Amino acid sequence: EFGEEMVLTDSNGEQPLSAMVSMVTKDNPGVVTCLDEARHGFETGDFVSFSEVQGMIQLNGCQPMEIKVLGPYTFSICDTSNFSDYIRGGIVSQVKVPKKISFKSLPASLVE
Repeated sequence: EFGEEMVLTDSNGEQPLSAMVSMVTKDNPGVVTCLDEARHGFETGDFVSFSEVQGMIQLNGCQPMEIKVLGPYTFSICDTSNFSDYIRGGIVSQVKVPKKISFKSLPASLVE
């Protein structure tokens, strides 16, 4: 809230990777399924945030959380029961919490 506007563009070139949410399962650990195109780019132990989630609005209104990828399109999170009931929609995006200018083990290096 407003912080989105009042926040540093610290995300340098890196924009959050966003994915289409297929379904979210009200369970703990919570498990959700993403669209085949929903190439999330999320990493196990990575942090993500949600948007446009229906029913499970808690995610929309929740800070980013740690996630664990069960499969390529299936990931698991804290407790969906601590969110709400999933209706439809839902956009999920990874948020690698802001870092000080530093060298972190980058994701599989790009080949060109």
